[PDB]
Amino acid sequence: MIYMPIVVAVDKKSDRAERVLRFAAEEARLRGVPVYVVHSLPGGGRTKDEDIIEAKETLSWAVSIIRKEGAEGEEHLLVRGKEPPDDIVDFADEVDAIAIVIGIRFGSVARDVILKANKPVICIK
Amino acid sequence: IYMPIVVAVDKKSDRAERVLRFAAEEARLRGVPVYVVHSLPGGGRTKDEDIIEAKETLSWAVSIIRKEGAEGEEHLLVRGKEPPDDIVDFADEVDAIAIVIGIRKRSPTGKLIFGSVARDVILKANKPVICIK
Ligand SMILES: Nc1ncnc2c1ncn2[C@H]1C[C@H](O)[C@@H](COP(=O)(O)O)O1
Repeated sequence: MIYMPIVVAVDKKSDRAERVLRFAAEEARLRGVPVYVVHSLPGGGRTKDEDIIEAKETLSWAVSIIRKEGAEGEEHLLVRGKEPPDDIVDFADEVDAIAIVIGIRFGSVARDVILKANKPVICIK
Repeated sequence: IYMPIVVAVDKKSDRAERVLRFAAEEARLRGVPVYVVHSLPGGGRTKDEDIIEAKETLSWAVSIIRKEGAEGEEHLLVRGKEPPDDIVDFADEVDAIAIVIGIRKRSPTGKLIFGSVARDVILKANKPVICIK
């Protein structure tokens, strides 16, 4: 009932995101836990409704990948007055993640997640 | 053929142990071995002292891996190469599922800082890199 999920941070649909998702799904599957797929937006006046729609499509796509890979997945759109890396890091701590999976190209978001996470961070090319 | 977990270690510490423990669990879960690697420049830069210390760390590290219910292998790399490149090339050579590495390193004042070898490994690796604090 109480598991430690794999947290995967997704920005957009891409081949890199798929690779990140498939690695995450294999971890989750091996450990018997779900994957939590996260996308962060600033909210407040900074977030349009158009932004929420695209994020939701990306997340819906991401979770379909996880599931197709034989893992349980859940979508979490974070709209919290935060920037992505703090959101990802705070989220991972809030759900007691086993690890955070992110794509790298570092990239600004990735470097702050690497440096600030209190969890293992798994970097996928 | 298996794809091993590769884990890089420098010195014996409670931190290196956290890295080994995570690497060992990855390996357990996947039914693969852990390859413990340590890199040394060789030639004029490496003293016998460094070899002996390297070998003692590797042995200690394999033991931690084994204690955690995984198989370990010691791989001391002495190739005239800089450590990030050694680690990255080795992981490609062995077709690792992932590299596990400690991203913090002690500065000369005793304070842990973001390691530059670890940083370079994360940036250069072709394999997934699992970053442990
Ligand atoms: N806004 C937002 N929400 C969720 N996940 C994100 C966001 N921006 C980037 N990312 C993820 C996408 C990659 O997996 C990783 C690298 O971002 P990089 O910018 O290349 O460092 O961070």
